[PDB]
Amino acid sequence: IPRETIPFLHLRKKTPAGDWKYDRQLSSLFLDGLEKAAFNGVTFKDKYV
Amino acid sequence: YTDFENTFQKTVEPVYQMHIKTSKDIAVLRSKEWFQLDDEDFDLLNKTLTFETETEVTFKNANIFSSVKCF
Amino acid sequence: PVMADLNGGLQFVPELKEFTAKLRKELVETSEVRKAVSIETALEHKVV
Repeated sequence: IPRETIPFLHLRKKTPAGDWKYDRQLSSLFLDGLEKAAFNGVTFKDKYV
Repeated sequence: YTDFENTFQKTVEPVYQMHIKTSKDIAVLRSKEWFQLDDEDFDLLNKTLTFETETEVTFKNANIFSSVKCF
Repeated sequence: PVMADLNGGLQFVPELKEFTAKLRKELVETSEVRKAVSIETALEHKVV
């Protein structure tokens, strides 16, 4: 993820003032999860929906 | 008889139990001058306390006491 | 369109719900404690 650019998909974190801003760490979590899903796939066993 | 200066009395009170629920109870108990805890920082909250006291009294007349000591 | 903020800086207090609940409980506790202590002192006076 380049320095000073927002990913096309990202997560946001609420600031003390209460506005939702792009969060690098949370978005990294999300995008790593997506990467794993694309390569190894992801199981939803035992999930009721 | 009316020689109350020679009279006295001693009664072993029934044991009394109190469940300290709220901070109100703690505050009220700490207000009573007679309620003395050795550990001033004891946590009375959600504690059961039992009081076993004895009262020694002398008399001034049939209706009034001239000295009261509960301990 | 115009947006007018007539909030008097309240938005700058963090965790507003907890702050106001703390204020309210402080007041309620002080009131209840004082009332209970006063009642008990009066009753002790009335018995002694």
